[PDB]
Amino acid sequence: EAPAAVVTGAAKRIGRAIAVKLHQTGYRVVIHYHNSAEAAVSLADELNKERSNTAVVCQADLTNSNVLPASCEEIINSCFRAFGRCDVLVNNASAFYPTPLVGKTVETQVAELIGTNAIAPFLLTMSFAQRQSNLSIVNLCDAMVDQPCMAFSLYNMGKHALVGLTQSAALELAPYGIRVNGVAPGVSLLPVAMGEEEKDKWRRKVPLGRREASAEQIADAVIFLVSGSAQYITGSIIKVDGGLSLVHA
Amino acid sequence: EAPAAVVTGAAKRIGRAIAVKLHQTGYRVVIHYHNSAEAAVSLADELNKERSNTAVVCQADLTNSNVLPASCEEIINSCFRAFGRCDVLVNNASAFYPTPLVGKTVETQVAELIGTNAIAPFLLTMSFAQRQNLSIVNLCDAMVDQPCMAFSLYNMGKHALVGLTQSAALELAPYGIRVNGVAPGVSLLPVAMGEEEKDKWRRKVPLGRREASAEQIADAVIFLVSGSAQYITGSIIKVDGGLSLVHA
Amino acid sequence: EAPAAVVTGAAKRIGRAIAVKLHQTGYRVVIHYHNSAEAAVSLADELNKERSNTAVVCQADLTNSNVLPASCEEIINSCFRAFGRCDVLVNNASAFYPTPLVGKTVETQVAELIGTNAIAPFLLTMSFAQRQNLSIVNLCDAMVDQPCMAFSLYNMGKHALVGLTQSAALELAPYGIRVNGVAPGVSLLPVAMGEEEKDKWRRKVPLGRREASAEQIADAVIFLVSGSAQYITGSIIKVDGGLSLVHA
Amino acid sequence: EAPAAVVTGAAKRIGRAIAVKLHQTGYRVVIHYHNSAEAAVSLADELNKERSNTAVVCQADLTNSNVLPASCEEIINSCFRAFGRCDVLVNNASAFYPTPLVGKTVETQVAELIGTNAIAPFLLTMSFAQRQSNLSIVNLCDAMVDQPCMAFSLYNMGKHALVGLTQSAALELAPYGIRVNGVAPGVSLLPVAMGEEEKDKWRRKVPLGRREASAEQIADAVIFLVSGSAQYITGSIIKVDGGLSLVHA
Ligand SMILES: NC(=O)c1ccc[n+]([C@@H]2O[C@H](COP(=O)([O-])OP(=O)(O)OC[C@H]3O[C@@H](n4cnc5c(N)ncnc54)[C@H](OP(=O)(O)O)[C@@H]3O)[C@@H](O)[C@H]2O)c1
Ligand SMILES: NC(=O)c1ccc[n+]([C@@H]2O[C@H](COP(=O)([O-])OP(=O)(O)OC[C@H]3O[C@@H](n4cnc5c(N)ncnc54)[C@H](OP(=O)(O)O)[C@@H]3O)[C@@H](O)[C@H]2O)c1
Ligand SMILES: NC(=O)c1ccc[n+]([C@@H]2O[C@H](COP(=O)([O-])OP(=O)(O)OC[C@H]3O[C@@H](n4cnc5c(N)ncnc54)[C@H](OP(=O)(O)O)[C@@H]3O)[C@@H](O)[C@H]2O)c1
Ligand SMILES: NC(=O)c1ccc[n+]([C@@H]2O[C@H](COP(=O)([O-])OP(=O)(O)OC[C@H]3O[C@@H](n4cnc5c(N)ncnc54)[C@H](OP(=O)(O)O)[C@@H]3O)[C@@H](O)[C@H]2O)c1
Ligand SMILES: Nc1nc(N)nc(N)n1
Ligand SMILES: Nc1nc(N)nc(N)n1
Ligand SMILES: Nc1nc(N)nc(N)n1
Ligand SMILES: Nc1nc(N)nc(N)n1
Repeated sequence: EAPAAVVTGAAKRIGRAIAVKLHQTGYRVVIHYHNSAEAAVSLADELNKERSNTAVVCQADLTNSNVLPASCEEIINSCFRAFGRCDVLVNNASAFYPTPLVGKTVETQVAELIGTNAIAPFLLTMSFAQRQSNLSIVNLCDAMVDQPCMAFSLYNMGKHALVGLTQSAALELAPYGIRVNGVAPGVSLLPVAMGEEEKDKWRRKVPLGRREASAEQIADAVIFLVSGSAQYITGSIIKVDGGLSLVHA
Repeated sequence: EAPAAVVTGAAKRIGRAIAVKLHQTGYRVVIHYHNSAEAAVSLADELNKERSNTAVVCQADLTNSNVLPASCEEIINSCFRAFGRCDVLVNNASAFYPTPLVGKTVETQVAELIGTNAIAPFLLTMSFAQRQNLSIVNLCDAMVDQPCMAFSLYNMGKHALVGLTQSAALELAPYGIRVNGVAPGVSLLPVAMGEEEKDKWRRKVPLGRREASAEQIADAVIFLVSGSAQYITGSIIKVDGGLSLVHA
Repeated sequence: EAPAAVVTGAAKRIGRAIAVKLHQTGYRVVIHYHNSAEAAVSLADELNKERSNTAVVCQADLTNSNVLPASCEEIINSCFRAFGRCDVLVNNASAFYPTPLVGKTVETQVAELIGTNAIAPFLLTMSFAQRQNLSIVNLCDAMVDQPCMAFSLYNMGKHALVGLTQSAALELAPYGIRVNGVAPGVSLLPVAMGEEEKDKWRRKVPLGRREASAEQIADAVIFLVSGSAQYITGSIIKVDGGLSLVHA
Repeated sequence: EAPAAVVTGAAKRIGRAIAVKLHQTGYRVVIHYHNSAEAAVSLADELNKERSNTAVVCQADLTNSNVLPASCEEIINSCFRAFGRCDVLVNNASAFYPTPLVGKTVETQVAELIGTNAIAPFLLTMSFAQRQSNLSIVNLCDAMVDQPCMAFSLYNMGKHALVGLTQSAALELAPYGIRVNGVAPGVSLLPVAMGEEEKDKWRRKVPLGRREASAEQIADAVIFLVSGSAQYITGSIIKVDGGLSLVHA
C-alpha cells in the first residue's frame, strides 16, 4: 500500500516540485495551501488524473495565533482522513519579507514570519508524532542563515528556530522511529517580484554554474532524505546551494 | 555623564551579577524584573547606597503578546528617562522549561519561551536602535546544538536569538551598535533541580567539574561591552568550561 | 561508456561497501589499498566476475612524505590507464589511533594521521582536477566538534578535511567538479573492540541504538555522486542517527 | 615572580602587538621569530628598557619536518631557561599564500602551510603541557575559514586543523587547569605585498567601520582570554572581525 505525505505551501514553486516528486515516487499527497486555491486545486487535479484518489488539498493560514495548534492538528488529520496514514511531513510554507530594525503591525510580522517558519513546523511536528514503515519530517531551511539578507531579522530568526526544531525533534522522535532532517537551498526560484537585473546579480554569485537551483533540484534532496537510502540520517541539514554560502563578501 | 545599561531579568542569579558588574564598572543601570519586585528593589537599594541615583527598576512581562512591543519600548524609554541615554542592552530574561512533542496551553508555552528568548530581544533591539560605545549582549546557550531532551521551544528560542545576534550585528554595524552574545554551558543550576541531578551536571564539566559562577558569566558580558571589544560584533563567546566539547 | 571511480582504502569495511555500491551503480572502480592486498584482490575478483574488466587494485601508502605527491598522481593515473577516465574520487582511507598530548615517534604520528586524513585527499584532489558529472566525496566525521579524548592529531586531520571540502568546492566549481563529504558518527566498530565496549557506543545513538552499516554510509556517497545531487557542492552530509545531538 | 608567555611570530604586526600588550599586563615574554631577527631584537630591547630581564628572542623555523618537534620543544625550553616558568603560549606564527589546485614544490607548500598553522601549534601545545596558576594557550585562527580565499586550500586546511586542535586540546588539558582558546581575525593588518586598491576593496567589506582591525584590537581579545576574567572559558574561539563573516557574497 502507498505511503502518504503532507507538503505545506505546495500550490507552486518549490512546494509543488516536492509534491510532484513525492507523487512520482508513489506517495499520495496533501497539498496544503493558504491563498493559492486555484493553483492548489489545479495541481491536485493533475496528480489525480495521473493516479485516481492520490491527492487532496488542505487550506490553512499558518500565521501564529491561539488557533494555530488546531489548524496544524487539522492538516495532519486531513492526511489520515484521505489516506489512512501519514508517513512524511514536509515543512515548506514560508513568509519571506524585510523587517528593518530602524502596512503590517510588528505583532503581525512576528506572527507571520515566526509562525510560518518555526511555530507551525513545531505544531505540525507535534501532531504528526501524536497521530503515529519509514516515517520522516523534512524542514525547508536556508543555507544563508549565517550570512543573512540585510533587514530580514525576523525571517532569519524563524529559519534559525527551524534549525533548532530540526535538531530537538530529531533527538526526541528518534525513539519513535521518526527521522527529522532539513534541506537548505541557497538561491533557488527567485521571488516573482524580483526584476531580472536583480535576479542576475544573485545568479552570478553562485560558483556552481552561476545560476539558481531548479525547484526539482531542491525536491531531489527532499526525496533522498525521505527514502530508504537515508534510513540512518536524522538531525542532518543538507545544503543545496551550488557553493553560494562558501563565497566571501 | 556616566554610561547607562538596561539588563532584563536582573533581580536574581546571572542577571543580578551582570547588573552588579556593570554598575561596578561605572554604569547607571535599569534593573528589569517581572515577578521579582522585592529582589529588584533590594538590588537597586544596594547599588544606590554605593552611588546615589544610579539604579532604577522597571517591571514588565516579556511573554509574546499584542502589548509586548509597547512593553519593550517602555523598558528602553525608562533608561532614557532615568539617565538621559542608553548605551548598553543586555538581553538576559528567559523562560526555561520542557515542552515535550509527544497546565499551560501550547500557545502559552510558545508565547513565554519564544517571547522571552527571542521576540522580546528583537523588540528591545529595535527600540534601542531607534532611540539612538553602544552595544547589545544577548544571553545565548552553549548547548543549542546538543539540547536538553524535550526542550524544543526553549531550543528554538535560543537558536532564534543566535539569528537575531547575527542579523542585528550586520544591520546595526553602520550605526556603530555592536551586537554580541555570551553562551553559558552550566552556570547557576535551576532552583527546582534536585542536588543529585545538579551533581550529575557538574561532573560533566571538563574544566573543574563545576558550574560557572554568575560572576564568570558577567565577566564575558563586561568584556563585550568594553573598549577592549570595539571591533567585535556578531560574535558569541562560549563560557562553558568545555562542556559542549564532551561527546555522549 | 561506463564512468570510473577511485576509492581509497577500499579493501575492507566502509571503503569496500562504497566500492561495491559504486560498482552496482555502473562504475568501474580502482580499489586502492595499503596493507590489505588479499582483501583488495578478493573484492576485485568478485567485481570482475560480475562484469569483466571493471575493477583493478592499486597499492599505495598515503602517509605524508616527500614522495606522497607522486604516489597520489599515480593513483589517479591508474584510473586513467585502466578505464580512460576518472569521474569520481572517494577519499576514504584513514589512520585512526590516540596521540595523547601528555612505539611510533610523534613525527610518524603526524605523517600518518595528517597524511591519510588531509594531505593525501588534498594531493589526490589536485591530481584529479589537473587531469580533467565529476565529483569528489571526502569521508569526514560527525564528531569533530565533540572529539574522542586524546585523538588530537586524528581530529586535526578530519577538521582539515572539512576545510579541503569547502576550499575545493569553491575552487573546482568553475570546472564542474563538485566536492562534498559524508560524516559518519558511529559506523563499523574497530574489529579489536569488545562487544561490551561496542554496546556502550550503540546505546548512545538515538535512532535505533545501533551503529550505521557500511552500506548506509555508502548510500550517502552514492546520492552525492548521483544526478540527484547535481547542485550540491561544499556540503557535508551527517550520517549519525542523531549521535552528535546528544549532550554529555 | 611575574608570569611568562611565549608568542610565536612576535617580531612584527599582530604577534608584536600581542607581545607588547602581554608585557604591559605584567608578563615576561619570549619573542619567537623566523626571519625577522632585527625586528625581534629591536622589540626585545624596547621591552627590556621598560622592565629589565623581561624579554628574550628565540629563533625557529616552524615548517613541518622531522625536527619540528625538537624546535618546538626548544621554544618552550627557552621560556623556562629565561624565566623559570611558562604560563601562556600564543600560537600566532603563520604562513599565508595561495596554493592553486589547478617556485616552491608542493611538498614545501604542505610543510610550510600545514606546519606553521597546525602542526607547530600542536607540538608547542604538547611541549607546553609536558613541561607543566592561570595557564592557557591562545591560537590565532581565522574568521573566514568557512568562506575561504580563492585558491588558499592548504592555508584553509591548516586553519581548520587549528580549530580542531583548540577543541581537542581544551578537552584533554582541562583536568590540568590549562585552558585552550582562539582568536579569529577577519581583516586585520593587510599583507605588505597587497596593492593599496586591493586593501581598500577589503576595508569596504567590513560592516563595523569599513576598516581592518588594528593589531592592538586583535591583541585585546588575546589578553582577555589569558586573563582572570576568562577562567571558565576553554575551547572557545572569539571572532574579532567587525561583522565581515556575516556579509553574503
Ligand atoms: N526560493 C528560494 O531561493 C529559497 C531560498 C532559501 C530557502 N528557501 C526555502 O524553501 C522553501 C520554499 O521556497 P519558495 O520560494 O518556494 O517559497 P515561497 O514561494 O516564498 O512560499 C511558499 C508558500 O508558502 C505559503 N505561505 C506563505 N505565508 C503563509 C501563511 N501565513 N500560512 C500558510 N502558508 C503560507 C504560500 O502559500 P499560498 O501561495 O497558497 O498562499 C506560498 O506559496 C521555503 O521554506 C523557503 O524559505 C527558498
Ligand atoms: N543558568 C544557566 O546554567 C544557563 C545556561 C545556559 C544559558 N543561560 C542563559 O543565561 C541567562 C540567565 O540565566 P539564569 O539561569 O540566571 O536565568 P533564569 O534565572 O532562569 O531567569 C532569569 C529571569 O528571567 C526573567 N523572566 C522569566 N520569564 C519572564 C517573563 N515572561 N517576562 C519577563 N521576565 C521573565 C525572570 O525575572 P523575574 O524573577 O523578575 O520574574 C527570571 O528571574 C538566560 O538567558 C539563560 O537562558 C543560563
Ligand atoms: N568506522 C566508523 O565508525 C567511522 C566513524 C567516523 C568516520 N569514519 C570515517 O569513514 C572512513 C571509513 O572508515 P573505516 O572504519 O572503514 O576506516 P578504517 O577501517 O579505519 O580504515 C580504512 C582503510 O584506510 C587505509 N589506511 C590506513 N592507513 C593508511 C595509510 N597509511 N596509507 C593508505 N591507506 C591507509 C587502510 O587500508 P589497508 O587495510 O589496505 O591497509 C584501511 O583499511 C574513514 O575516513 C573514517 O575516518 C568512520
Ligand atoms: N592579518 C590578518 O588580516 C589576519 C586575518 C585572519 C587571521 N590572521 C591570523 O593572525 C595571526 C597573525 O597575523 P599576521 O598577519 O600578523 O601574520 P603574518 O604577518 O602573515 O605572519 C606572522 C609571522 O609568522 C611567522 N612565520 C611565517 N612562516 C614561518 C615559519 N615557516 N616558521 C616560523 N615562523 C613563521 C613570520 O615570522 P618572521 O617574520 O620572523 O619570519 C611572520 O612575521 C596569524 O596566525 C594569521 O593567520 C590574520
Ligand atoms: N519563503 C521564502 N524564503 C526564501 N528564502 N526565499 C523565497 N523566495 N521565499
Ligand atoms: N532561563 C534559563 N535558561 C537556562 N538554560 N537555564 C536556566 N536555569 N534558566
Ligand atoms: N579511520 C577510522 N576513523 C574512525 N573515526 N573510526 C575508525 N574505526 N577508523
Ligand atoms: N598569516 C597570515 N594569515 C592571514 N589570514 N593573513 C595574513 N596577512 N597573514
